[PDB]
Amino acid sequence: MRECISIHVGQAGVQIGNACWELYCLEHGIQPDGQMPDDSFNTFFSETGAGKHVPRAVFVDLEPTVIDEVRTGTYRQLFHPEQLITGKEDAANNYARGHYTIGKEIIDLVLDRIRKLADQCTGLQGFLVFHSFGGGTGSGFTSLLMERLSVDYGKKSKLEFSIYPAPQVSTAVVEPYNSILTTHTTLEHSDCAFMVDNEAIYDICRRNLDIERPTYTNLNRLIGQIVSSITASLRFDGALNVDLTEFQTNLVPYPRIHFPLATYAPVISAEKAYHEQLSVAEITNACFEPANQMVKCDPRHGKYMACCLLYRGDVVPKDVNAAIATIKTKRTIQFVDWCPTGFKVGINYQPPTVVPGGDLAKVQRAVCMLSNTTAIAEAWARLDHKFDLMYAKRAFVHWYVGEGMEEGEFSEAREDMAALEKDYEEVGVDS
Amino acid sequence: MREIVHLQAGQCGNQIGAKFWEVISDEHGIDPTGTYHGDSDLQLERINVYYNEATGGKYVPRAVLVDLEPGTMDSVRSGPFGQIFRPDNFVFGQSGAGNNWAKGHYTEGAELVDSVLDVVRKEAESCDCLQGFQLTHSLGGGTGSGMGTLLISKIREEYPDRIMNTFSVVPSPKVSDTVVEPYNATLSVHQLVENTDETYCIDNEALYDICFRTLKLTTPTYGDLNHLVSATMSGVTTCLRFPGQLNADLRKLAVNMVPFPRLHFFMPGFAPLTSRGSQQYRALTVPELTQQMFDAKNMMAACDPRHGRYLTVAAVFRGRMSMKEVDEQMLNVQNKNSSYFVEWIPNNVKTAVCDIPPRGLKMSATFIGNSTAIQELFKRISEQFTAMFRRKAFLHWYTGEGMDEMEFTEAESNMNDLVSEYQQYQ
Amino acid sequence: MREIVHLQAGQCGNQIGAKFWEVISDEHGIDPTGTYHGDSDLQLERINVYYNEATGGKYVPRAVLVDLEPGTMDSVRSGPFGQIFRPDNFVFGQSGAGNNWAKGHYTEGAELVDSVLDVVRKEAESCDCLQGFQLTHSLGGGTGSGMGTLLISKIREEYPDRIMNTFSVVPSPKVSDTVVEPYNATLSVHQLVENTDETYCIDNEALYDICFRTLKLTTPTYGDLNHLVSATMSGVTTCLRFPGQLNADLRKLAVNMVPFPRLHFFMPGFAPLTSRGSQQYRALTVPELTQQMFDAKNMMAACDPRHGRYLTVAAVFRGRMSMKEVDEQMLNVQNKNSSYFVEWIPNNVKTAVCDIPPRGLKMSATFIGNSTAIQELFKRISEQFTAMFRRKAFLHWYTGEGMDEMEFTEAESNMNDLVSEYQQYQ
Amino acid sequence: IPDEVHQNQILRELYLKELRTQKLYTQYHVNPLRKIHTVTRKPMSWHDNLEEPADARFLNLIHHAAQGPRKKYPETQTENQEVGWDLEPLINPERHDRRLNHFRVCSDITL
Ligand SMILES: Nc1nc2c(ncn2[C@@H]2O[C@H](COP(=O)(O)OP(=O)(O)OP(=O)(O)O)[C@@H](O)[C@H]2O)c(=O)[nH]1
Ligand SMILES: Nc1nc2c(ncn2[C@@H]2O[C@H](COP(=O)(O)OP(=O)(O)O)[C@@H](O)[C@H]2O)c(=O)[nH]1
Ligand SMILES: Nc1nc2c(ncn2[C@@H]2O[C@H](COP(=O)(O)OP(=O)(O)O)[C@@H](O)[C@H]2O)c(=O)[nH]1
Ligand SMILES: [Mg+2]
Repeated sequence: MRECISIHVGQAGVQIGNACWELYCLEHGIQPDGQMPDDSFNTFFSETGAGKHVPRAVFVDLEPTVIDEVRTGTYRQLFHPEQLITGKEDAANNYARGHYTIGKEIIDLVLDRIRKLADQCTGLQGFLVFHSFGGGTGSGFTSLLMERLSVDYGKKSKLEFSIYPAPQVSTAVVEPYNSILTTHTTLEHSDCAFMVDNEAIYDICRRNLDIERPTYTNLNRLIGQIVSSITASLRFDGALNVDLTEFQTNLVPYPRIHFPLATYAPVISAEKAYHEQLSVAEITNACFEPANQMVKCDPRHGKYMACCLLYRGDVVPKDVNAAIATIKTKRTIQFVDWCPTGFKVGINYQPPTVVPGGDLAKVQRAVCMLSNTTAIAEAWARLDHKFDLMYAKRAFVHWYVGEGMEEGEFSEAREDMAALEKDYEEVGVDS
Repeated sequence: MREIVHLQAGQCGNQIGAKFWEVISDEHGIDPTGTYHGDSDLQLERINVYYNEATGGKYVPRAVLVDLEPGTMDSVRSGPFGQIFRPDNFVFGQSGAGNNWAKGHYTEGAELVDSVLDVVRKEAESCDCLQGFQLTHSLGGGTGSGMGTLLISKIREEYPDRIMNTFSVVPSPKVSDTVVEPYNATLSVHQLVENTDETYCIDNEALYDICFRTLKLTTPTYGDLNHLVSATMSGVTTCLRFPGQLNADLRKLAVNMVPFPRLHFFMPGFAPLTSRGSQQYRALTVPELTQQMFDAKNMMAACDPRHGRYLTVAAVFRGRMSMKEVDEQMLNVQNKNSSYFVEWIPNNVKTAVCDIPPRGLKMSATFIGNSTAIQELFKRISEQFTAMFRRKAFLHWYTGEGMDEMEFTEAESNMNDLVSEYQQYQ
Repeated sequence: MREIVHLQAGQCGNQIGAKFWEVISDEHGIDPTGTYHGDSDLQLERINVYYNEATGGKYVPRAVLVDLEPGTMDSVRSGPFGQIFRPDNFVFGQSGAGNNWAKGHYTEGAELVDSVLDVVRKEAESCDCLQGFQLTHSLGGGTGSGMGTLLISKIREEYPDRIMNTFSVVPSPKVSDTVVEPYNATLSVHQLVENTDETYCIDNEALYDICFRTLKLTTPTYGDLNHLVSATMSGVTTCLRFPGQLNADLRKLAVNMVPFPRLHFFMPGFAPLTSRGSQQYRALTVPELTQQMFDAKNMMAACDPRHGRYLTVAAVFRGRMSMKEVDEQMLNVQNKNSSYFVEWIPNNVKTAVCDIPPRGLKMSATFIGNSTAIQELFKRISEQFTAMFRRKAFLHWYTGEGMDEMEFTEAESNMNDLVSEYQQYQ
Repeated sequence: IPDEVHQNQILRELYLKELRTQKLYTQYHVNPLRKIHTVTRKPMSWHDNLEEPADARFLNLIHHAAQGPRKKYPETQTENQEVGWDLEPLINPERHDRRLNHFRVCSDITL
């Protein structure tokens, strides 16, 4: 009766999706053929009369080299072949190419296939969209997809996982150019949107997980465990549950602010888990530590105005409220004066499961925190300076102009974003 | 799917391509007869990028050869890997140029252009979605430079929205094996700057520099030189054929390499070059790649970027590795040397990762770097051109064949504007 | 059921028809004695179209041979398959024309026509439902041209409701082996234009350069030239003898390429032929057949279609294939070459598919096209006729045998308005 | 205006030296393990429905190509195939136990 549709764009979204759907099949006991060797899978797996289950995810890309390994690997038979949309010529790290030139050739096919999936679901609970701020497919094609989706579907929740560009390291040179013209689109076409910095996970895996040499698979396992705690209340009953409509209302005070920070805890190896007792009061402390966020910004510079908690496993509501009380007594963490009770709590019974060859260990209680913070203006002011020094003498502007978009859209995004930076400054002033 | 059509111009391009076609046929497992003989299923699905399909499961390359002298065609055809190309792909002329730019561009360029255009259209129309072309030529002789400029200055107007790569052998001061080579170099670069997407500057002095200092080869013949050139020209476009954790097509490199349409001259580099004696002593590790590759000796251009500034940086890696160290080492070398990098582009480095290693190695690296140190080589060609032209050197070979004297002046005026354009970023 | 009476005229006709009957007998599996020796039963299903049943299980071709000199049929009967032919069908005179259209049409050929008509009437009646006749002759000599054109007019009034093919060998400006051949060509086409249904233009120039550049042979004897045109000779009537998906006989083709009664000239072509060095390196599929069909080097006439417009085109394919890509290849070449096709008729293609290819091959095609380019052969022989006739030269061999001087003017007037009508569609 | 009698011959020794240098294929019929096209046959035309044998080698290569990487290679080759490589459960999946393992169970009134 509840159903969610997954949307994965770009090479990062595909690789995240393969790691997510590995976790999902092992969590629900699904063989790679697609058949089990009691109805919690109805939100994610469509039902076939023969007994097979087909996921409700659409993998899209504009380069065949990423989708080819999906059609070749272990899960080649599990996925429906029409769900893996592949283009011919990629935008190649250009927002203008992915928005105005290339994306319109396959925008008919992906919007047709999303209608076939939405036909099978009686009641839609939300569209999960995985996307990257850096690459052209995750920036250009994603931008006009929501612009079409905002008028195609009216009020249906579209939850977002952004790949925010790194402040100090980089894959691309034009990645600040891509990561700005999408902010205009995601203001009025995104319901909620989480973000991530890559080197923060690099710091977490290096320091906490005792892995001195990780890969993108090791990051995608930690991202997938963040995803699963959100939908855990949808698929498993608890003492009190939380839905997609529930936590999206209690964390946005204004439509211009829908950018919170997620933080997972505990993250630990199987060696240190043998040493440390993991109580609920001890795992909730790791969500406030400045070294343990997944976001490369310190909330001590800012102040909290909305917080969401996702507890999973052997958890007791008394020790949750006891641990919430003692954090409120601590004066290191600060809250806004206009929101005295900024907490929201979710409880699930089932402990999180782990995959063989993974990084983490089996745990009996875990916590995910969704906290809105003023400190994302810190990272944006750092990135705003990087954008306009590049744009001071018109670097790389000939590539975007020649695709078909006019030259005024760059300054149009700048005077938009300067207003949003001023918006967050006046939210945090005390009354 | 995405296909690259290969061009060879002059004796230099033919010998470079002949070694290059030997390298990647061994990379894709192709015997001299043409039979696929492979040990992995991964070598076959991406073959159409460079090969065709024939009866009986043969593969022929998508290459066409341009030359004005058949004295190199018979050696190319009688080589160990000369039996694979189709005989119609060979194009030969009966009257050569004679190391003269004028012969291949004005008089004898008009007669041979129809045949090479006919064969390239007949093989490019078979592509379901053409990705781009590829050229190899030398600036030291008019056979590959007189034609190589006129073919480019025609096929752009035929195919405007395509990507064009060429490898230019820039003439050298100590490899000055031609009296009229400034005239060949300067008047080709004038045509090269306004009508090319991608250019690579390879120098024979720096090719001699590696074999004397690094490889310690006693007799480094031109086969060993083309081995070094094919090593970086195969590894630049690995992502078209082999998937990785972070793929990057040549279009994806190009859009981040040029911030302006005229800044398209780069300095390629290859990391894993070690002598026989030091191969046992050296270790293969991720910082070992970037240490050797950012060494100023390992370039194949005859100008050191220490005098200039790193404008934009790219690196394409090969092999299975954890790449936290890849991002760690690039940030370390960017922040340690804060004077060699331009201030108005932070995070100057492109990064690509390919899972499939080069044959016989765990790991490798390929470097593409744009800098203002190329204005050294342009001004050294310009000073030798203006030293010859003011006494009107070799005028009767050039003026009497059908051009005015003002074509030299506008070429110098354009090239002076090139040097002044590259100066403002330093 | 549906049968063709072959007719053979001239010394050139006897050479080309001997190779033709060797091709058909090899296609249907006939030994040099006459008895059927084959592996399939289907070769006997349609065998009465070209062969008459004799006693003892023997097959003889229903072809009539007319010649003026007995020295050529001695070579025909001394050929490899000369014993298959019926000795009654050989018709001969005691004195040849000597490359004279006047003597073969008015003086000598008026006596042999009584015997030739008697032989063809005793074979055109022995059947049940006659499809049509075919003539094979050349316009360069008066034996096959002076006799053939009068033989055409005699049959037309006898069997008006039939179809008649002719494979005329037109003269050439370069392989001009006869001084008076502009006189022979002009006087023949004046009598040929109004009394036939289909004409094919074969030139020796187009047969030479195909064996030279496309086929890469060294000794192009007349056997190889006759083998080339016998492929198109046999490929046009494949639907008559072999089952297929889209059968198209002679009259189904004729009603499509002939929009007006004075437009019945075609450009023959053959698709799957290639050199022995590039038989291996090439792949055999309908993109390669369609690409090889439409270039100017494959036409069997000395005309370039790029100087004119393709009026109507047709293609008959042989072998098992799929027809979706058959029409898609024709649709793509229709769309991309929009300037070369006339706009007053879209969908200019006629498509025929036969399931059975010729032996030694699995895939073949034949091209028949009506284009606007054939007039350049017409005006080349018109100016040569006008230059020779304005000096009143070589007329004592012609006006002394019963021809007045107005016949050349009437032939020229019929020649001029033919190309004047034909000009209006360019 | 070239000399045709010399163009003919410089084609002749060119073709002759091509014949001298030409080496034929060693008869190693290799085909891609990808998809190859068939033309489906006539239902009734008897020459399209004879009896012919079929190669078993391509059957074995097809059944080895339609396969997963775990039972293709003893050791993995690329980094993408790390996901889902090891699929065995370390403890048996006692999913029937409603005590330690809580699931959603549908009721009779929603259905
Ligand atoms: N957090 C995270 N980001 C990734 C990962 N893989 C790729 N990215 C991001 O993706 C960006 C580049 O885009 P790609 O994922 O390579 O591919 P793309 O998004 O389709 O862009 P194009 O290649 O131009 O089509 C980089 O800047 C990375 O930040 C990953 O595993 N984790
Ligand atoms: N890098 C490189 N340079 C070469 C090679 N062969 C010749 N050269 C240089 O090219 C110059 C002669 O080029 P040339 O053969 O006249 O070129 P062409 O006129 O286009 O045929 C000489 O000065 C050589 O130094 C080669 O294999 N590699
Ligand atoms: N295609 C082809 N042409 C031929 C052959 N034999 C002769 N010819 C041409 O026919 C011309 C001579 O024709 P001729 O025999 O005098 O015609 P006839 O007088 O009517 O018999 C020559 O110029 C040849 O080019 C042949 O076997 N094939
Ligand atoms: Mg991508």
